[PDB]
Amino acid sequence: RPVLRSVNSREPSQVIFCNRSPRVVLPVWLNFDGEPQPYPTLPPGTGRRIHSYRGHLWLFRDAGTHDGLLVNQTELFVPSLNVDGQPIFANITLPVYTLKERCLQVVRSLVKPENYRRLDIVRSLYEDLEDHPNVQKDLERLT
Amino acid sequence: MYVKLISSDGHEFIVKREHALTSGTIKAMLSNETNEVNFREIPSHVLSKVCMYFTYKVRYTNSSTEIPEFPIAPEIALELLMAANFLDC
Amino acid sequence: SPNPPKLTKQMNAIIDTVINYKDSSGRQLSEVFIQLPSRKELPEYYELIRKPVDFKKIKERIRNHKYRSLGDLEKDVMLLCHNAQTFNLEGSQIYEDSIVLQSVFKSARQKIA
Amino acid sequence: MDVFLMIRRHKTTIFTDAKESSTVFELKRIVEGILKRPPDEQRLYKDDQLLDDGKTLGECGFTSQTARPQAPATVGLAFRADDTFEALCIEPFSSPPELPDVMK
Repeated sequence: RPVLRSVNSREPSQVIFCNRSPRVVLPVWLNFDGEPQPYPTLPPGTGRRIHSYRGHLWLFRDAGTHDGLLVNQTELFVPSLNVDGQPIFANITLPVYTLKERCLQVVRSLVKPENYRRLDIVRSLYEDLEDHPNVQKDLERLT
Repeated sequence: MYVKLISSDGHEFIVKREHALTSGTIKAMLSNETNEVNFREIPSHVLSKVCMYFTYKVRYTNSSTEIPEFPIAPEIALELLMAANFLDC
Repeated sequence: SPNPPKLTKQMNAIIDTVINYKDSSGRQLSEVFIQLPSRKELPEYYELIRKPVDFKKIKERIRNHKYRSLGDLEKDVMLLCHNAQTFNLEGSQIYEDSIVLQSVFKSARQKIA
Repeated sequence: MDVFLMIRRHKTTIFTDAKESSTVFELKRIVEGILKRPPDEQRLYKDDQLLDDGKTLGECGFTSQTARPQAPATVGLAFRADDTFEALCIEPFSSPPELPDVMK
């Protein structure tokens, strides 16, 4: 069974998801079996109060490309119980991508996938362009 | 403490040593005159952009502030990707 | 109108096995299925699902002798699981939990002597 | 607030940072430490306009919003060879190739 999963606390926790990135954000909930599930997206520069539970696990991605994002400067967010009527903030931001990953993002945004192998670049980069970011491989790396 | 990174077309880029050490390849090249590295296949319009990346990485790594996007114009994207692949940064 | 007591006892034993099932993490998979989502919190559920049903309704239908056979009880449990698998996507927690519960129901019904 | 710059002369480009509150003369002191030429042997420019030593980088037009780490602002530099300053000359960087068909 996967180690990265939400705890079934059944204890409500109100969280403000703050999109402090220029990307449309996809919140991803890791369920009780450690499987990722998509939730409604957040436009850039918007904050929204949402209803979750203590010990639940969340990660955040670019909704269109699945590029990884940070939450409170780390990969995973776990709501805690609210104290003195205060919401918990999940501040979502861009990571400092490596230059290579940022270049791959830009090339993927400009060239259709069937045309990657027509680019005048070293062949090893075709596999890198095709190896699109995905939650499954990131969970494996984090585990 | 500065290093000089020289493009294929002879432009000399003077950057902080700690910023250049972002690249594992440059770290290996430094360990060419002392504190200087020549790049036979990286032209100046690309190497200048790599130096901007080093400044950006050092400024925003471990920062608690809102990080801006690192911009890449379409016309330099392929050459910058080749440089980043070679430089491992 | 009332069913033979043996039939009611059999219906309740099967449903109790489903409701009481706990997976290897100790989780009661049936819990979310006991009660339908409210119309105010999820009207989308009622717009898509033609015949909503939950375990509270199934238990009521056993108690009030609405089901006249184990086949009638199975039809509603299969409807509950079909609804869960219609509204919710494959791989979602609720869809996957309903697959397990369908299997628990089938095994429990088969073990009736 | 910090400003990120490229100080350029001929085929030399220095990447450095400073504050909007920094003065032009303070930038000449940065150049002196790197290129070993004193401030009185230097002229600094914004485009082709000579910057006054006593002005802040903010007073010259260098704002944090327009001099970012990822897109630094250019300051031109000219040196004094004996008694006269050379004309400002900044060699352009190389040109990118034409945008490929698969991007159009």
